[PDB]
Amino acid sequence: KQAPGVSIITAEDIRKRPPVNDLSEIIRTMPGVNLTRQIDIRGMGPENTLILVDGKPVSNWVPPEEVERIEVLRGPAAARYGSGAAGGVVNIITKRPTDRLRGSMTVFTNIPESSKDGATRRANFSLSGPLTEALSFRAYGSANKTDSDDGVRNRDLSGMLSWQVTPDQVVDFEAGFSRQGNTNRMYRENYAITHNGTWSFGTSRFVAQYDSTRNNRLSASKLENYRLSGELNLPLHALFEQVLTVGAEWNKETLNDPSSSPKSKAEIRALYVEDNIELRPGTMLTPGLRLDDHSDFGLNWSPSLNASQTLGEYFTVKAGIARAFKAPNLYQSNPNYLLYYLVGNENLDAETSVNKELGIEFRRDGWVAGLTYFRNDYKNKIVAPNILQWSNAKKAVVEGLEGNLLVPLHEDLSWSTNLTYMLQSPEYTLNSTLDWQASERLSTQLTSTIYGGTYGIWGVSAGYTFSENLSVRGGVSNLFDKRLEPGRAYYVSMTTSFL
Ligand SMILES: CCCCCCCC
Repeated sequence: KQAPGVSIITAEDIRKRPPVNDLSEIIRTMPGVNLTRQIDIRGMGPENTLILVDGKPVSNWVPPEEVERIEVLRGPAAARYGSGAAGGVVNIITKRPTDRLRGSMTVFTNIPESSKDGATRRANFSLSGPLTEALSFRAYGSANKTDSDDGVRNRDLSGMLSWQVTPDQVVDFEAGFSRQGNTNRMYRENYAITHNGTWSFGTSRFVAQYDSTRNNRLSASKLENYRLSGELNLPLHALFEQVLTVGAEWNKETLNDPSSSPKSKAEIRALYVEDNIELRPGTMLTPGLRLDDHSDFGLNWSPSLNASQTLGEYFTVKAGIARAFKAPNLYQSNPNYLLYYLVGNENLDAETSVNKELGIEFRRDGWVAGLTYFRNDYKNKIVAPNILQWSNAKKAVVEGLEGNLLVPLHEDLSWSTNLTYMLQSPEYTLNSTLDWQASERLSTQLTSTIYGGTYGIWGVSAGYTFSENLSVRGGVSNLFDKRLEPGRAYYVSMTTSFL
Protein backbone atom coordinates (compact mmCIF):
# COMPACT_ATOMS: atom_id res chain seq x y z
CA LYS A 1 0.00 0.00 0.00
CA GLN A 2 3.03 2.29 0.44
CA ALA A 3 6.51 2.08 -1.06
CA PRO A 4 9.13 4.54 -2.12
CA GLY A 5 7.65 7.22 -4.36
CA VAL A 6 4.43 5.30 -4.89
CA SER A 7 1.18 4.98 -2.96
CA ILE A 8 -1.94 2.90 -3.44
CA ILE A 9 -5.47 3.61 -2.23
CA THR A 10 -8.02 0.81 -2.20
CA ALA A 11 -11.78 0.53 -2.66
CA GLU A 12 -11.79 -0.46 1.05
CA ASP A 13 -9.84 2.71 1.84
CA ILE A 14 -12.26 4.98 0.01
CA ARG A 15 -15.26 3.06 1.30
CA LYS A 16 -14.12 3.76 4.88
CA ARG A 17 -13.42 7.46 4.26
CA PRO A 18 -16.06 8.72 1.79
CA PRO A 19 -15.06 12.08 0.36
CA VAL A 20 -17.44 15.02 0.45
CA ASN A 21 -16.81 16.21 -3.13
CA ASP A 22 -13.80 14.73 -4.95
CA LEU A 23 -10.98 12.23 -4.53
CA SER A 24 -8.46 14.98 -3.79
CA GLU A 25 -9.72 14.77 -0.19
CA ILE A 26 -8.35 11.24 0.12
CA ILE A 27 -5.43 11.48 -2.28
CA ARG A 28 -3.99 14.34 -0.20
CA THR A 29 -3.32 11.92 2.66
CA MET A 30 -0.64 10.08 0.69
CA PRO A 31 3.00 10.98 1.49
CA GLY A 32 4.30 13.87 -0.65
CA VAL A 33 0.84 15.08 -1.71
CA ASN A 34 -0.68 18.41 -0.71
CA LEU A 35 -3.65 20.45 -1.93
CA THR A 36 -2.83 24.01 -3.00
CA ARG A 37 -7.78 23.32 -4.41
CA GLN A 38 -5.75 21.01 -6.63
CA ILE A 39 -3.32 18.12 -6.21
CA ASP A 40 0.34 19.06 -5.76
CA ILE A 41 3.06 16.42 -5.63
CA ARG A 42 6.40 16.98 -3.95
CA GLY A 43 6.07 20.77 -4.03
CA MET A 44 6.05 20.91 -7.79
CA GLY A 45 2.62 22.51 -8.28
CA PRO A 46 -0.68 21.20 -9.72
CA GLU A 47 0.25 21.80 -13.34
CA ASN A 48 2.77 18.98 -12.87
CA THR A 49 0.39 16.42 -11.45
CA LEU A 50 -0.94 14.25 -14.25
CA ILE A 51 -4.34 12.64 -13.92
CA LEU A 52 -5.21 9.45 -15.78
CA VAL A 53 -8.30 7.31 -15.70
CA ASP A 54 -7.48 3.70 -16.51
CA GLY A 55 -4.11 4.90 -17.78
CA LYS A 56 -5.75 7.39 -20.17
CA PRO A 57 -5.24 11.15 -19.62
CA VAL A 58 -8.26 13.42 -19.01
CA SER A 59 -7.66 17.21 -19.55
CA ASN A 60 -15.23 14.68 -9.01
CA TRP A 61 -13.57 12.85 -11.96
CA VAL A 62 -14.89 9.42 -11.00
CA PRO A 63 -17.54 8.69 -8.42
CA PRO A 64 -15.51 7.60 -5.41
CA GLU A 65 -17.60 4.54 -4.77
CA GLU A 66 -17.00 3.42 -8.36
CA VAL A 67 -13.18 3.60 -8.02
CA GLU A 68 -11.35 0.30 -7.60
CA ARG A 69 -7.97 1.72 -6.75
CA ILE A 70 -6.07 4.98 -7.09
CA GLU A 71 -2.36 4.68 -7.92
CA VAL A 72 -0.05 7.60 -7.04
CA LEU A 73 3.34 7.77 -8.71
CA ARG A 74 5.83 10.42 -7.49
CA GLY A 75 9.03 11.81 -8.94
CA PRO A 76 11.59 9.95 -10.97
CA ALA A 77 9.62 6.81 -11.80
CA ALA A 78 6.91 9.10 -13.25
CA ALA A 79 8.91 10.97 -15.92
CA ARG A 80 7.89 8.39 -18.52
CA TYR A 81 4.41 10.03 -18.77
CA GLY A 82 5.70 13.25 -20.31
CA SER A 83 4.56 16.83 -19.79
CA GLY A 84 2.33 17.42 -16.79
CA ALA A 85 4.13 14.63 -14.86
CA ALA A 86 7.15 16.32 -13.18
CA GLY A 87 5.55 16.05 -9.74
CA GLY A 88 4.00 12.77 -10.77
CA VAL A 89 0.97 10.83 -11.83
CA VAL A 90 -2.32 10.16 -10.16
CA ASN A 91 -3.89 7.20 -11.91
CA ILE A 92 -7.52 6.40 -11.04
CA ILE A 93 -8.68 2.87 -11.72
CA THR A 94 -12.27 1.89 -12.39
CA LYS A 95 -14.41 -1.22 -11.91
CA ARG A 96 -14.70 -3.43 -14.97
CA PRO A 97 -17.36 -5.51 -16.76
CA THR A 98 -17.83 -8.88 -15.11
CA ASP A 99 -19.16 -12.34 -16.04
CA ARG A 100 -22.05 -11.81 -13.61
CA LEU A 101 -24.49 -8.89 -13.33
CA ARG A 102 -23.57 -6.17 -10.91
CA GLY A 103 -25.26 -3.04 -9.65
CA SER A 104 -24.48 -0.52 -6.99
CA MET A 105 -25.98 2.73 -5.78
CA THR A 106 -24.58 5.14 -3.21
CA VAL A 107 -26.10 8.10 -1.47
CA PHE A 108 -23.92 10.45 0.54
CA THR A 109 -24.74 13.65 2.36
CA ASN A 110 -22.50 15.94 4.37
CA ILE A 111 -24.10 18.56 6.60
CA PRO A 112 -21.90 21.31 8.12
CA GLU A 113 -22.80 22.23 11.70
CA SER A 114 -22.53 25.88 10.77
CA SER A 115 -25.28 26.97 8.35
CA LYS A 116 -22.71 29.44 7.01
CA ASP A 117 -21.18 26.38 5.31
CA GLY A 118 -23.39 24.68 2.73
CA ALA A 119 -24.55 21.08 2.57
CA THR A 120 -23.72 18.42 0.00
CA ARG A 121 -25.65 15.53 -1.42
CA ARG A 122 -24.12 13.16 -3.90
CA ALA A 123 -25.47 10.06 -5.52
CA ASN A 124 -24.07 7.45 -7.87
CA PHE A 125 -24.54 4.04 -9.39
CA SER A 126 -22.56 1.44 -11.21
CA LEU A 127 -24.09 -1.26 -13.39
CA SER A 128 -22.03 -3.95 -15.10
CA GLY A 129 -22.50 -7.40 -16.58
CA PRO A 130 -22.60 -9.62 -19.62
CA LEU A 131 -24.76 -9.26 -22.67
CA THR A 132 -23.27 -12.02 -24.71
CA GLU A 133 -20.49 -14.63 -24.53
CA ALA A 134 -18.34 -12.01 -26.24
CA LEU A 135 -19.86 -8.72 -25.05
CA SER A 136 -19.81 -7.11 -21.61
CA PHE A 137 -20.77 -3.65 -20.44
CA ARG A 138 -20.31 -1.31 -17.49
CA ALA A 139 -22.09 2.00 -16.82
CA TYR A 140 -21.46 4.46 -13.95
CA GLY A 141 -22.74 7.92 -13.22
CA SER A 142 -23.26 10.51 -10.55
CA ALA A 143 -25.18 13.57 -9.50
CA ASN A 144 -23.81 16.05 -6.99
CA LYS A 145 -25.35 19.11 -5.41
CA THR A 146 -23.50 21.52 -3.16
CA ASP A 147 -25.31 24.47 -1.65
CA SER A 148 -23.70 27.89 -1.70
CA ASP A 149 -22.52 28.83 1.78
CA ASP A 150 -23.79 32.33 2.69
CA GLY A 151 -25.27 26.23 -5.31
CA VAL A 152 -23.27 24.01 -7.68
CA ARG A 153 -24.32 20.89 -9.58
CA ASN A 154 -22.45 18.05 -11.26
CA ARG A 155 -23.68 15.22 -13.39
CA ASP A 156 -21.58 12.66 -15.17
CA LEU A 157 -22.14 9.39 -16.94
CA SER A 158 -19.70 7.05 -18.68
CA GLY A 159 -20.40 3.80 -20.54
CA MET A 160 -18.15 0.97 -21.62
CA LEU A 161 -18.77 -1.80 -24.10
CA SER A 162 -16.26 -4.59 -23.95
CA TRP A 163 -15.68 -7.06 -26.76
CA GLN A 164 -13.74 -10.30 -26.34
CA VAL A 165 -12.63 -10.84 -29.91
CA THR A 166 -10.44 -13.76 -28.86
CA PRO A 167 -9.38 -15.31 -25.60
CA ASP A 168 -6.23 -13.21 -26.13
CA GLN A 169 -7.83 -9.93 -27.29
CA VAL A 170 -10.19 -7.33 -25.91
CA VAL A 171 -11.48 -4.12 -27.44
CA ASP A 172 -13.16 -1.48 -25.27
CA PHE A 173 -15.56 1.09 -26.71
CA GLU A 174 -16.12 3.91 -24.19
CA ALA A 175 -18.13 7.11 -24.08
CA GLY A 176 -19.69 9.59 -21.71
CA PHE A 177 -20.07 13.14 -20.56
CA SER A 178 -19.65 15.38 -17.58
CA ARG A 179 -21.74 18.45 -17.05
CA GLN A 180 -21.55 21.19 -14.46
CA GLY A 181 -23.78 24.12 -13.55
CA ASN A 182 -24.61 26.53 -10.74
CA THR A 183 -23.50 31.67 -14.51
CA ASN A 184 -20.60 29.26 -15.17
CA ARG A 185 -21.40 26.16 -17.25
CA MET A 186 -19.18 23.40 -18.53
CA TYR A 187 -20.01 20.50 -20.79
CA ARG A 188 -17.47 17.80 -21.60
CA GLU A 189 -17.84 14.65 -23.73
CA ASN A 190 -15.48 11.72 -24.20
CA TYR A 191 -14.89 8.85 -26.65
CA ALA A 192 -12.24 6.12 -26.60
CA ILE A 193 -11.42 2.81 -28.23
CA THR A 194 -8.93 0.41 -26.65
CA HIS A 195 -7.27 -2.74 -27.92
CA ASN A 196 -5.49 -5.00 -25.41
CA GLY A 197 -3.69 -8.04 -26.84
CA THR A 198 -1.76 -10.73 -24.98
CA TRP A 199 0.58 -12.33 -27.46
CA SER A 200 3.25 -15.03 -27.40
CA PHE A 201 5.96 -12.35 -27.21
CA GLY A 202 4.21 -10.20 -24.59
CA THR A 203 1.39 -7.67 -24.60
CA SER A 204 0.03 -4.59 -26.38
CA ARG A 205 -2.33 -1.71 -25.69
CA PHE A 206 -3.47 0.72 -28.35
CA VAL A 207 -5.67 3.68 -27.53
CA ALA A 208 -7.69 6.11 -29.60
CA GLN A 209 -9.37 8.96 -27.77
CA TYR A 210 -11.41 12.12 -28.26
CA ASP A 211 -12.39 14.80 -25.71
CA SER A 212 -14.48 17.94 -26.20
CA THR A 213 -15.10 20.60 -23.58
CA ARG A 214 -17.32 23.66 -23.76
CA ASN A 215 -17.33 26.46 -21.19
CA ASN A 216 -20.03 29.12 -20.84
CA ARG A 217 -19.64 32.41 -19.01
CA LEU A 218 -21.54 34.97 -16.91
CA SER A 219 -18.99 34.22 -24.64
CA ALA A 220 -18.10 30.53 -24.99
CA SER A 221 -14.93 28.48 -25.58
CA LYS A 222 -14.35 24.97 -26.91
CA LEU A 223 -11.37 22.69 -26.42
CA GLU A 224 -10.70 19.33 -28.08
CA ASN A 225 -8.13 16.56 -27.81
CA TYR A 226 -7.23 13.77 -30.14
CA ARG A 227 -4.91 11.05 -28.82
CA LEU A 228 -3.31 7.87 -30.19
CA SER A 229 -1.14 5.53 -28.11
CA GLY A 230 0.81 2.29 -28.47
CA GLU A 231 2.51 0.28 -25.77
CA LEU A 232 4.33 -3.03 -26.01
CA ASN A 233 5.62 -5.08 -23.14
CA LEU A 234 8.09 -7.77 -24.22
CA PRO A 235 9.69 -9.95 -21.54
CA LEU A 236 13.17 -11.12 -22.57
CA HIS A 237 15.66 -13.64 -21.09
CA ALA A 238 18.69 -12.31 -22.99
CA LEU A 239 21.68 -11.54 -20.79
CA PHE A 240 19.44 -11.01 -17.75
CA GLU A 241 15.71 -11.54 -17.14
CA GLN A 242 13.95 -8.30 -18.10
CA VAL A 243 10.81 -6.69 -19.48
CA LEU A 244 11.30 -4.27 -22.38
CA THR A 245 8.55 -1.68 -22.72
CA VAL A 246 8.23 0.44 -25.83
CA GLY A 247 5.64 3.13 -26.32
CA ALA A 248 4.54 5.92 -28.65
CA GLU A 249 2.02 8.77 -28.34
CA TRP A 250 0.42 11.19 -30.75
CA ASN A 251 -1.64 14.04 -29.46
CA LYS A 252 -3.48 17.01 -30.90
CA GLU A 253 -5.23 19.75 -28.94
CA THR A 254 -7.33 22.52 -30.41
CA LEU A 255 -8.73 25.61 -28.71
CA ASN A 256 -11.41 27.98 -29.91
CA ASP A 257 -12.20 31.03 -27.77
CA PRO A 258 -13.16 34.43 -29.18
CA SER A 259 -12.04 36.15 -25.99
CA SER A 260 -8.74 37.40 -27.39
CA SER A 261 -7.49 34.11 -35.31
CA PRO A 262 -9.74 32.46 -32.70
CA LYS A 263 -8.32 28.94 -33.10
CA SER A 264 -5.13 27.52 -31.60
CA LYS A 265 -3.55 24.14 -32.24
CA ALA A 266 -0.64 22.02 -31.02
CA GLU A 267 0.57 18.51 -31.88
CA ILE A 268 2.65 16.22 -29.65
CA ARG A 269 4.69 13.21 -30.75
CA ALA A 270 6.57 10.91 -28.39
CA LEU A 271 8.51 7.69 -28.08
CA TYR A 272 9.64 6.12 -24.87
CA VAL A 273 11.66 3.05 -23.87
CA GLU A 274 11.84 1.60 -20.40
CA ASP A 275 13.68 -1.63 -19.72
CA ASN A 276 13.15 -3.24 -16.33
CA ILE A 277 16.17 -5.48 -15.73
CA GLU A 278 16.79 -8.17 -13.11
CA LEU A 279 20.55 -8.00 -12.61
CA ARG A 280 20.13 -10.54 -9.84
CA PRO A 281 17.31 -11.83 -7.66
CA GLY A 282 16.79 -8.84 -5.33
CA THR A 283 18.36 -6.24 -7.62
CA MET A 284 16.35 -4.23 -10.17
CA LEU A 285 17.85 -1.74 -12.61
CA THR A 286 15.40 0.16 -14.87
CA PRO A 287 16.76 2.65 -17.39
CA GLY A 288 14.45 4.49 -19.78
CA LEU A 289 14.41 7.40 -22.21
CA ARG A 290 11.46 9.43 -23.50
CA LEU A 291 11.48 11.71 -26.53
CA ASP A 292 8.71 14.31 -26.54
CA ASP A 293 8.45 16.39 -29.70
CA HIS A 294 6.26 19.47 -29.45
CA SER A 295 4.90 21.49 -32.35
CA ASP A 296 5.58 24.87 -30.73
CA PHE A 297 8.52 23.95 -28.52
CA GLY A 298 10.78 21.34 -30.18
CA LEU A 299 12.28 18.29 -28.52
CA ASN A 300 12.53 17.32 -24.84
CA TRP A 301 14.63 14.41 -23.64
CA SER A 302 13.59 12.84 -20.34
CA PRO A 303 16.14 10.18 -19.45
CA SER A 304 15.72 8.18 -16.27
CA LEU A 305 17.37 5.54 -14.15
CA ASN A 306 15.61 3.86 -11.25
CA ALA A 307 16.76 0.91 -9.20
CA SER A 308 15.93 -1.28 -6.21
CA GLN A 309 17.97 -3.61 -3.99
CA THR A 310 16.66 -5.92 -1.28
CA LEU A 311 18.61 -6.13 2.01
CA GLY A 312 17.50 -9.45 3.49
CA GLU A 313 13.86 -10.48 3.77
CA TYR A 314 12.70 -7.40 5.63
CA PHE A 315 14.33 -4.33 4.07
CA THR A 316 14.48 -2.69 0.63
CA VAL A 317 16.32 0.33 -0.76
CA LYS A 318 15.14 2.35 -3.73
CA ALA A 319 16.65 5.20 -5.64
CA GLY A 320 16.25 6.93 -8.95
CA ILE A 321 17.03 10.07 -10.88
CA ALA A 322 15.21 11.60 -13.90
CA ARG A 323 14.77 14.64 -16.13
CA ALA A 324 11.19 15.89 -16.53
CA PHE A 325 9.40 18.87 -18.03
CA LYS A 326 6.19 20.85 -18.39
CA ALA A 327 5.30 22.32 -21.79
CA PRO A 328 3.14 25.44 -21.69
CA ASN A 329 -0.47 25.26 -22.84
CA LEU A 330 -2.18 27.17 -25.64
CA TYR A 331 -3.26 30.00 -23.34
CA GLN A 332 0.29 30.66 -22.14
CA SER A 333 2.18 30.24 -25.39
CA ASN A 334 -0.07 32.54 -27.43
CA PRO A 335 0.12 36.34 -27.02
CA ASN A 336 -3.30 36.83 -28.59
CA TYR A 337 -5.15 35.37 -25.60
CA LEU A 338 -5.86 37.72 -22.70
CA LEU A 339 -7.31 36.40 -19.42
CA TYR A 340 -8.65 38.32 -16.40
CA TYR A 341 -5.43 40.66 -17.81
CA LEU A 342 -2.63 38.19 -18.48
CA VAL A 343 -1.12 37.55 -21.88
CA GLY A 344 0.41 34.50 -23.52
CA ASN A 345 4.08 34.55 -24.40
CA GLU A 346 5.48 33.06 -27.60
CA ASN A 347 9.02 32.90 -26.27
CA LEU A 348 8.25 30.79 -23.18
CA ASP A 349 10.63 27.95 -22.34
CA ALA A 350 9.35 24.67 -20.89
CA GLU A 351 9.87 24.10 -17.20
CA THR A 352 12.59 21.52 -16.71
CA SER A 353 13.38 19.64 -13.52
CA VAL A 354 15.85 17.05 -12.34
CA ASN A 355 14.06 14.80 -9.84
CA LYS A 356 16.11 12.59 -7.51
CA GLU A 357 14.90 10.23 -4.77
CA LEU A 358 16.36 7.73 -2.32
CA GLY A 359 14.36 5.72 0.22
CA ILE A 360 14.26 2.72 2.48
CA GLU A 361 11.37 0.52 3.50
CA PHE A 362 11.01 -2.02 6.32
CA ARG A 363 8.34 -4.72 6.26
CA ARG A 364 7.81 -7.51 8.77
CA ASP A 365 4.91 -9.17 10.58
CA GLY A 366 2.25 -6.70 9.42
CA TRP A 367 4.68 -3.92 10.39
CA VAL A 368 5.58 -1.39 7.71
CA ALA A 369 7.95 1.59 7.93
CA GLY A 370 9.33 3.62 5.03
CA LEU A 371 11.35 6.80 4.77
CA THR A 372 12.20 8.47 1.42
CA TYR A 373 14.38 11.52 0.75
CA PHE A 374 13.58 13.52 -2.32
CA ARG A 375 15.16 16.51 -4.00
CA ASN A 376 13.92 18.16 -7.22
CA ASP A 377 15.94 20.93 -8.94
CA TYR A 378 13.79 22.83 -11.43
CA LYS A 379 14.05 25.78 -13.83
CA ASN A 380 11.55 27.66 -15.90
CA LYS A 381 8.37 27.15 -13.93
CA ILE A 382 5.65 29.03 -15.79
CA VAL A 383 4.13 31.66 -13.56
CA ALA A 384 2.14 34.87 -13.54
CA PRO A 385 3.85 37.96 -12.07
CA ASN A 386 -2.07 46.50 -16.16
CA ILE A 387 -1.24 43.74 -18.62
CA LEU A 388 0.77 40.87 -17.19
CA GLN A 389 2.56 38.14 -19.11
CA TRP A 390 3.32 34.47 -18.54
CA SER A 391 6.96 34.14 -17.65
CA ASN A 392 9.80 31.78 -16.80
CA ALA A 393 10.76 31.51 -13.14
CA LYS A 394 14.42 31.40 -12.08
CA LYS A 395 15.99 28.29 -10.59
CA ALA A 396 14.51 26.64 -7.53
CA VAL A 397 14.86 23.61 -5.31
CA VAL A 398 12.45 21.36 -3.47
CA GLU A 399 13.49 18.82 -0.86
CA GLY A 400 11.58 16.73 1.60
CA LEU A 401 11.10 13.56 3.53
CA GLU A 402 8.26 11.14 2.91
CA GLY A 403 7.57 8.73 5.77
CA ASN A 404 4.96 6.01 6.13
CA LEU A 405 4.33 4.00 9.28
CA LEU A 406 1.90 1.14 9.86
CA VAL A 407 1.56 -0.68 13.13
CA PRO A 408 -0.66 -3.61 14.08
CA LEU A 409 -1.54 -2.79 17.73
CA HIS A 410 -3.72 -5.90 17.79
CA GLU A 411 -5.33 -8.45 15.48
CA ASP A 412 -8.17 -6.02 14.66
CA LEU A 413 -6.56 -2.71 15.56
CA SER A 414 -3.98 -0.85 13.51
CA TRP A 415 -2.37 2.58 13.54
CA SER A 416 -1.06 4.27 10.45
CA THR A 417 0.62 7.54 9.77
CA ASN A 418 1.86 9.32 6.67
CA LEU A 419 4.31 12.17 6.85
CA THR A 420 5.26 14.84 4.33
CA TYR A 421 8.02 17.30 5.13
CA MET A 422 9.53 19.81 2.68
CA LEU A 423 11.75 22.84 2.31
CA GLN A 424 11.62 25.04 -0.82
CA SER A 425 14.08 27.75 -1.88
CA PRO A 426 9.76 24.55 6.07
CA GLU A 427 6.32 22.90 6.31
CA TYR A 428 5.06 19.42 7.18
CA THR A 429 1.84 17.47 7.07
CA LEU A 430 0.97 14.39 9.06
CA ASN A 431 -1.99 12.18 8.25
CA SER A 432 -2.85 9.42 10.73
CA THR A 433 -5.58 6.75 11.05
CA LEU A 434 -6.49 4.48 13.99
CA ASP A 435 -8.61 1.64 12.63
CA TRP A 436 -10.71 -0.83 14.60
CA GLN A 437 -12.31 -3.90 13.03
CA ALA A 438 -14.58 -4.43 16.04
CA SER A 439 -16.52 -7.17 14.19
CA GLU A 440 -16.70 -8.78 10.77
CA ARG A 441 -19.39 -6.20 10.01
CA LEU A 442 -18.49 -3.26 12.27
CA SER A 443 -15.57 -0.92 11.70
CA THR A 444 -14.28 2.28 13.31
CA GLN A 445 -11.76 5.02 12.50
CA LEU A 446 -10.23 7.86 14.36
CA THR A 447 -8.35 10.13 11.97
CA SER A 448 -6.17 13.17 12.35
CA THR A 449 -4.31 15.49 10.07
CA ILE A 450 -1.71 17.80 11.51
CA TYR A 451 -0.14 20.72 9.69
CA GLY A 452 3.11 22.45 10.73
CA GLY A 453 2.36 27.44 14.14
CA THR A 454 1.20 23.85 13.64
CA TYR A 455 -2.44 22.85 14.16
CA GLY A 456 -4.77 19.85 14.15
CA ILE A 457 -8.00 18.40 12.76
CA TRP A 458 -9.66 15.20 13.89
CA GLY A 459 -12.50 13.11 12.50
CA VAL A 460 -14.37 10.05 13.72
CA SER A 461 -16.01 7.48 11.45
CA ALA A 462 -18.14 4.33 11.72
CA GLY A 463 -19.34 1.71 9.27
CA TYR A 464 -21.63 -1.28 9.27
CA THR A 465 -22.13 -3.97 6.64
CA PHE A 466 -25.45 -5.86 6.73
CA SER A 467 -24.79 -8.00 3.69
CA GLU A 468 -23.43 -7.89 0.16
CA ASN A 469 -26.50 -5.79 -0.66
CA LEU A 470 -26.42 -3.12 2.04
CA SER A 471 -23.98 -1.19 4.16
CA VAL A 472 -23.89 2.13 5.98
CA ARG A 473 -21.31 4.65 7.08
CA GLY A 474 -21.34 7.81 9.17
CA GLY A 475 -18.87 10.26 10.63
CA VAL A 476 -17.95 13.60 12.14
CA SER A 477 -15.27 15.66 10.46
CA ASN A 478 -13.38 18.31 12.33
CA LEU A 479 -14.56 16.81 15.59
CA PHE A 480 -13.25 19.72 17.67
CA ASP A 481 -14.48 22.51 15.26
CA LYS A 482 -11.00 24.01 14.95
CA ARG A 483 -11.31 27.16 12.83
CA LEU A 484 -8.98 30.01 11.75
CA GLU A 485 -11.09 25.67 6.33
CA PRO A 486 -14.33 23.77 6.96
CA GLY A 487 -15.82 23.59 10.46
CA ARG A 488 -17.26 20.47 12.07
CA ALA A 489 -19.62 18.53 9.81
CA TYR A 490 -21.79 15.42 10.06
CA TYR A 491 -22.03 12.99 7.15
CA VAL A 492 -23.80 9.73 6.36
CA SER A 493 -23.72 7.27 3.45
CA MET A 494 -25.67 4.24 2.33
CA THR A 495 -24.61 1.77 -0.31
CA THR A 496 -27.04 -0.72 -1.92
CA SER A 497 -25.82 -3.26 -4.48
CA PHE A 498 -26.76 -6.58 -6.13
CA LEU A 499 -23.45 -8.32 -7.00
C1 LIG B 1 -20.86 5.28 -32.47
C2 LIG B 1 -20.24 6.48 -33.14
C3 LIG B 1 -20.79 7.79 -32.58
C4 LIG B 1 -20.08 9.00 -33.18
C5 LIG B 1 -20.76 10.31 -32.78
C6 LIG B 1 -20.08 11.52 -33.41
C7 LIG B 1 -20.74 12.82 -32.98
C8 LIG B 1 -20.10 14.02 -33.65
